Amino acid sequence: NLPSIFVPLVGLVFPAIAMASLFLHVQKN
Amino acid sequence: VIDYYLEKSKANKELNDKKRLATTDANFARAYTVEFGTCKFPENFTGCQDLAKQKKVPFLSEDLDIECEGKDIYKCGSNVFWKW
Amino acid sequence: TYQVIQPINGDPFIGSLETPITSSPLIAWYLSNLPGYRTAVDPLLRGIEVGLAHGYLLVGPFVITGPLRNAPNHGAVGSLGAAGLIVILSITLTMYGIASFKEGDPSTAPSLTLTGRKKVPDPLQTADGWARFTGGFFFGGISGVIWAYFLLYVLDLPYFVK
Amino acid sequence: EVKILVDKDPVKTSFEEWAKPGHFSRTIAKGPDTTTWIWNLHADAHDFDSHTSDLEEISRKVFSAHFGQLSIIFLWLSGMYFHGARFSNYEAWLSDPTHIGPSAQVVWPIVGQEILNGDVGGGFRGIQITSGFFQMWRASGITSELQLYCTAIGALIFAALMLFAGWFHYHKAAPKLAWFQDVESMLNHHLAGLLGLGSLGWAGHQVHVSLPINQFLNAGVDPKEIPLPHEFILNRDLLSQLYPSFAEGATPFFTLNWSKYAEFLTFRGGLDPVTGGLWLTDIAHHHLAIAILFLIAGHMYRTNWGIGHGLKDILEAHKGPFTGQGHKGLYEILTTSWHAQLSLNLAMLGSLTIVVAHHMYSMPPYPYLATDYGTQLSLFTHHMWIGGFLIVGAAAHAAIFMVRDYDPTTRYNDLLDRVLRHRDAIISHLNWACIFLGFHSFGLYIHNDTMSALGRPQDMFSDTAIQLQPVFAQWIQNTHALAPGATAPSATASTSLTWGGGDLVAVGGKVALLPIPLGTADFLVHHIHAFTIHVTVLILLKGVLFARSSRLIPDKANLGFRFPCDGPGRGGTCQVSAWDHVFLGLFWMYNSISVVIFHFSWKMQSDVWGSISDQGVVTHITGGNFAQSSITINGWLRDFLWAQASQVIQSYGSSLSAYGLFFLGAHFVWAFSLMFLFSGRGYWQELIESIVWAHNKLKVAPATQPRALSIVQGRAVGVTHYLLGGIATTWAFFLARIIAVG
Amino acid sequence: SVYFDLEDIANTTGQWDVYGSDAPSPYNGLQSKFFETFAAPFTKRGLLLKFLLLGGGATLAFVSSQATGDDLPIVKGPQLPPQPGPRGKI
Amino acid sequence: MRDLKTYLSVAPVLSTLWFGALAGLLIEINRFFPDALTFP
Amino acid sequence: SHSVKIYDTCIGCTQCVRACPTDVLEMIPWDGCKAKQIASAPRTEDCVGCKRCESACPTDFLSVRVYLWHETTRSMGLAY
Amino acid sequence: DISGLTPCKDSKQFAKREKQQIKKLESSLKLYAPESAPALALNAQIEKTKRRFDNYGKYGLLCGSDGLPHLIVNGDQRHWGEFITPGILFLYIAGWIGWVGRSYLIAISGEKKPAMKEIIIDVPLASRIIFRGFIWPVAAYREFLNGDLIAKD
Ligand code: CLA
Ligand code: CLA
Ligand code: CLA
Ligand code: CLA
Ligand code: CLA
Ligand code: CLA
Repeated sequence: NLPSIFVPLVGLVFPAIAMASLFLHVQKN
Repeated sequence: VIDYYLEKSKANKELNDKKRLATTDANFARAYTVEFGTCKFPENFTGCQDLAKQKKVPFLSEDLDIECEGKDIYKCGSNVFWKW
Repeated sequence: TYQVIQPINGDPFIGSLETPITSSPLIAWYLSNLPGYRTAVDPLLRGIEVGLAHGYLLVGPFVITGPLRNAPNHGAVGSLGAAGLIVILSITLTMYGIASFKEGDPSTAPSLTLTGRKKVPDPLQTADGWARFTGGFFFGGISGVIWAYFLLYVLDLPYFVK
Repeated sequence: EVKILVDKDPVKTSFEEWAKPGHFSRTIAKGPDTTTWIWNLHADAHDFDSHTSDLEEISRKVFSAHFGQLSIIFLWLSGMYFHGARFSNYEAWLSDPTHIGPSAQVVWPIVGQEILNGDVGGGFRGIQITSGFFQMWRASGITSELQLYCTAIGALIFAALMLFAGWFHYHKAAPKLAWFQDVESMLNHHLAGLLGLGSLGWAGHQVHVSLPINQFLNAGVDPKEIPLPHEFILNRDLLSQLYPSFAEGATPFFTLNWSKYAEFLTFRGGLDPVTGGLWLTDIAHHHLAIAILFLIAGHMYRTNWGIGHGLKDILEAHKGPFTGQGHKGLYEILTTSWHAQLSLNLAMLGSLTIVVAHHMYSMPPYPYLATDYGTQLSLFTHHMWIGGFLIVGAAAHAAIFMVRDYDPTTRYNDLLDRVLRHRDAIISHLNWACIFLGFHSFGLYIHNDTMSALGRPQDMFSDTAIQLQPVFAQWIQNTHALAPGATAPSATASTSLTWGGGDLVAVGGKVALLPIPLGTADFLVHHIHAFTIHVTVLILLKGVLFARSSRLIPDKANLGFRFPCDGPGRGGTCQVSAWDHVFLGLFWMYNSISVVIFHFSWKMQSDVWGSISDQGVVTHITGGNFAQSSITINGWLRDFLWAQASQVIQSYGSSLSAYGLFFLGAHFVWAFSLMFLFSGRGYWQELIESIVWAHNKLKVAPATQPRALSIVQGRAVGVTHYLLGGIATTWAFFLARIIAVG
Repeated sequence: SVYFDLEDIANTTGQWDVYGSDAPSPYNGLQSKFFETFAAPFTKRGLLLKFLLLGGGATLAFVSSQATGDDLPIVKGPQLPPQPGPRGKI
Repeated sequence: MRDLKTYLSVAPVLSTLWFGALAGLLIEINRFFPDALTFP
Repeated sequence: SHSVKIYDTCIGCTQCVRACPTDVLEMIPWDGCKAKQIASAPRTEDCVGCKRCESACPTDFLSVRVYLWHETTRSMGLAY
Repeated sequence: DISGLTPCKDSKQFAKREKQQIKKLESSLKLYAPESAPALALNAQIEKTKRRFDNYGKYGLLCGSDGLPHLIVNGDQRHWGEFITPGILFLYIAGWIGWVGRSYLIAISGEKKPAMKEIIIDVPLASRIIFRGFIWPVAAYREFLNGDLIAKD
């Protein structure tokens, strides 16, 4: 039910979004 | 010829085995002479090998005596002199 | 005598050398005719070509070496994996474009040829040009993955390795 | 003109410089102020080109040092022969080499150490030796202990001769610089004189002393009734019975009927089934052909008569459109720099030692060597280590030449200049190759480990899974197995039993050699080997190429060859000298050689070595577990390190108890090295500052002020202890395992 | 003979376009019009990043939620009776 | 003669002579009084 | 840019200046020492921080001191 | 006895260890002629083991439940031969060495270059100093009272 949806979100999608945001933050100015 | 020296070795197997045992036993006892009490302080002024032919130390003299036996005058490979 | 290796563009104090690998007419023509070096054309079409090549090439490894390679559904699963890789690559391209180029700034590409002749710098090194390039890359890559799947598992052509 | 050129009485023989430590250098001769001096004396002892700038003076010193080294080697050989003659069971091993273990060391009965005299058989107690001297002595025809005593005496006499020669040639007749630079004469004499005549003499000994005595031994006659070697020269009739061709004398040799000598000069291949080694008739013919080849080779260069070549002439004629002037200028470099010659010779010798190690196991030359597994493993590992160390020294001395003797204004060479003008391309390409090889070699092991741990054996890289077959090596093996029939028609068998000729040689119920199969696991280890070799090459070549300068340090040459750093500037400049690069490359050489010897040990114990019964069934030591277990790191950890260490850890209370003690000692020294490798001298000098206070409080502070070790010296100590501990761990583990189970 | 000009720093420092080609478009006009029409929505870099990240995450979650036991062993679940513990624990 | 005596007084030579004498003394004591765990 | 400072324990033997790899230091007139000259660091923006001057300092303690500070492209010795 | 240990003359594990050692030594005796030198060497080891175990019995050592001697250090008057007397002898030898070193370091301190007598040792001076350690406790005590032991800085 939930694990099949939550594990890809926490293990792949959230790290990707956080990495993209952090990279755009550190490359500013 | 090979099958003549095979005959020679057949007749002298026991004698050569007694040479092997003596020469290995002397080689081992060379490291144990002092503990045995054979070659030590007052008589080791020269080599225990030298004492072997003048004092008859137990194990280094059996090898000397057996070393050449049944061999000719100039055909013992373990002693240059043998029967000079 | 006759030496083959020469300093780059005749300048001995630029950190490069001219070798047959780098300066032969065949390789020079081949590199000049790749979509990555077509300066005077819309970057969107170049990105379309690049994506069409790369997404098409990416299908094979996923389909054949994947965990479900021995399943009857291996082709579709591998094509989906290749499409996901294309999506990730497009995300990386968009990230690089946003981080590297501001909207108003001009191009960072060189404005001189090897002969010193002034040219128009490549619009690919601008924000709009890079955005068009990555959009074309995404569209081409998805289409290439779909085309490889259609050729391999919809028409089932007698390819030796499938 | 080539002629003898000497100087008479150049250096006076006196004890006055023995009483003045550090006399050889200006700085050290003044005496010590701190403890650093004590180390500086030993580090600069043999750095002759730093003592004087005179090339002749340096050359005389190296010439005498070589004589000293030769004297030491002769002393070592004399000791080996004397211990074989006096403290060994060689004469008993001769009559039963399959059931008696060689031993030439007997310990004294003190503090309970007499347990090391184990039962090696033959009514003898001692320490089992793995040098292989017994098989070499049997091959040479040595039969009694008396002939070993005479060899020891002769080696002692020769050692005295070399020592006297060194003294005489440094103090009485010192050759001039022109004598050393006569490279054509030296090459001619070393090719024709040393090697050719040496091999010719050894061939004569083999056809006169070795072949007949070994024919008697292999026939099963007692060693004590074999005729003495000189008896095979005195009456030629004894030699005309084993080989009737000897009745013809030397007439066939001079009339060009050489096939008449086919009885004792053969081209067979394979191994002697009674012996398990190469046919002696093959070896004698090999040496006789090598003698002629080298005697003809040693006539290539021009010395005093018109005929011959000029080395400079050959060098200056090899140039092309890509290499400019070519090799012009190399003759001047190689005739004025000792370090370049040392570098080249070290590289070649280290490479040749590895080839020797590879060839001796696949073609056992000595009798009863193949079935003595402990000797084979020890010889292979020893020669691999020697080769690796010499190869590393080659890079070290190439870097030294680059730092000191390189001078484009007077000794320009186009090839070296062009190499230095694109070093970035070389180093970056080697970097990429190293990364690619590391991934595609080691990450396959990680993939296999993860698949096995996840319950997916069908997704691994294995022979029962996704295959990676070494097809090229398999094709080479098949080609070499078919050589006797099509490409080497005069040969009877292939050059080795490992090519695949579908035969196995068994001696004394033990497997000598058999066709070695290659599969996926071998494909993995070979690329692992290539990766480590490439990384070592990268580390050493980067140090050699960037020794003079880099973009970080434009003037790295003025800092010397061996300096710690250039300060914390530019982000940090630690270990930028060429010395550091050798210091780092020693670790990778150690890693590579350790993996190679582990591969050899596991493969031999799993697929070659074993036992054979009187039914035709072969049972290997580890039962062919290499193919399915050597493909995961867990396999190496469990089935090789854990399984085969069970011997050395249960050797206490036996004759092998000295190997467990050395096992623990090697572990301790290896751990000890990490204190030096992980720290720095600034902490230790401050710690010493407090101890000096405690000594001054009690008026026991020494005048020689205690100093922490220098930055470079700490690295040297750390790497030396690391290498010693690592190599000794494997020495003890291998010896215990292969003596207990072999 | 000289490679240092203060008026031309780009030439002096090697700011050249080595393999860049100024040739016109080698693509056909109709094909370029088709691609320009049907790839225009993906040329907004701000929109593309958000769309790719969010849609890819949603698609990944949906596909993981629609996987069957044939595709994933973890979805199939255990099929064998469980093993017992070392000293009778369950 | 004087110089050779000076050399024989250098640290390593004196050290090896001293430790050799010490090792010989300890070895002979252990040979004639072996296996000593206590002091009677 | 790193910080380079000079203290009046200077004896003016000019050892630091000729050990500078980037020409940061120079000698200026003075009256506090027999040599009538003291060191100065007017170009610390070219300082790399290799501390070669302190290795050439004869005074005890050092008369020239280098403090590693904010890093620039010049201070890290980068040519790319 | 002390700490639940039994004397090694009473404990059966000690005798069992002695029997097993002799049995292990006698198994290798079977592989040699009764008159050979290795047979004579293993017999000497057997006598050495017998003497060792008999001595350990006679000295009055305490053995644990494993048959091995255990040392008693707390200060018991019947166990001074295991730590106290050997410790006193060690402290006499080490103080001797330290005092001879200190006197030699003091004797060469007042010279032109005293670092040369630290790498090239003045052997006659060392011979003079060496035998002063036989009375090292008395001198070490006496420079404590006067104040020639500690440098007051
Ligand atoms: C928690 C972290 C996590 C998770 C959930 C997964 C999950 C997965 N990995 Mg994986 N992986 C991870 C971390 C993770 N990985 C890390 C850290 C490494 C490096 C060591 C790897 C290395 C790795 C390898 C080498 C492989 C996998 C594979 C797989 C898949 C195996 C299932 C299968 O057989 O179906 C197979 C199903 C397909 C091939 C079809 C997938 C189609 C997807 C669902 C399309 C959607 C993609 C989406 C649009 C992109 C979103 C990106 C995001 C940034 C927005 C599964 C999706 C295997 C695989 O086949 O995946 C490609 C495979 O070969 N992984
Ligand atoms: C590399 C060559 C080499 C090596 C490693 C060995 C090694 C060995 N030999 Mg050997 N040997 C060699 C060459 C070699 N030998 C040669 C060339 C000969 C022919 C001359 C011999 C002849 C020989 C004999 C005849 C014997 C050995 C023995 C031994 C073993 C014991 C040695 C020993 O305790 O020294 C003895 C100790 C010393 C020599 C003392 C070291 C001297 C140094 C300089 C320190 C001096 C300090 C001094 C001891 C203190 C007192 C000085 C005084 C002023 C107070 C040992 C395994 C013995 C053996 O195996 O017994 C079973 C034995 O009986 N060897
Ligand atoms: C046929 C003549 C001949 C032979 C046999 C040799 C042999 C050797 N030379 Mg040599 N050399 C020769 C001619 C020859 N040279 C000439 C003509 C020159 C001048 C161009 C040199 C210049 C030269 C140098 C500069 C060096 C050598 C070195 C060596 C040794 C290398 C180490 C080795 O392989 O150990 C093999 C060991 C043996 C074979 C043991 C036996 C020793 C041999 C028999 C002694 C050689 C005697 C010699 C040829 C003449 C003696 C003079 C006479 C008055 C007694 C080796 C002994 C190196 C060395 O180690 O120096 C000591 C070295 O540095 N040689
Ligand atoms: C025939 C080979 C050969 C020769 C002639 C030389 C000669 C030289 N080397 Mg060299 N080298 C060699 C091989 C060789 N090396 C190899 C194989 C390596 C790789 C490991 C090196 C690595 C190397 C470096 C890195 C350096 C030299 C240096 C030097 C020069 C100074 C040597 C000196 O004073 O040492 C004095 C000798 C010592 C301080 C003794 C060291 C003792 C070692 C570390 C212990 C070895 C462990 C031992 C085997 C185990 C004993 C156990 C213990 C318990 C007793 C000199 C010209 C140095 C230099 O400045 O060159 C100009 C330098 O920096 N070499
Ligand atoms: C086991 C420890 C270890 C490891 C793994 C490495 C690894 C490496 N060293 Mg090394 N090194 C070590 C110890 C180690 N070192 C020690 C102790 C020393 C001191 C002597 C050195 C000294 C040293 C020097 C002097 C040099 C190296 C070099 C290298 C590189 C060689 C290129 C290569 O193989 O890349 C391939 C990478 C690997 C094999 C690492 C493992 C990767 C596997 C496949 C897993 C990856 C999966 C995936 C990426 C995970 C992503 C998941 C995500 C969540 C992050 C590599 C990075 C050389 C270098 O930089 O050349 C390029 C070099 O010059 N090292
Ligand atoms: C004259 C010799 C001498 C004397 C009297 C002392 C005395 C002392 N040392 Mg010391 N030390 C010495 C030599 C000496 N040391 C040497 C040579 C070294 C270098 C290895 C050290 C290294 C050292 C350290 C690292 C430490 C001490 C400490 C100490 C103090 C506590 C005792 C201790 O830990 O001993 C232990 C002593 C040693 C480990 C070294 C002993 C070395 C030998 C036995 C001395 C030989 C002297 C000489 C060769 C003989 C002279 C011959 C002459 C007649 C010709 C104490 C004041 C400790 C301290 O400050 O705490 C208060 C401490 O941490 N020492």
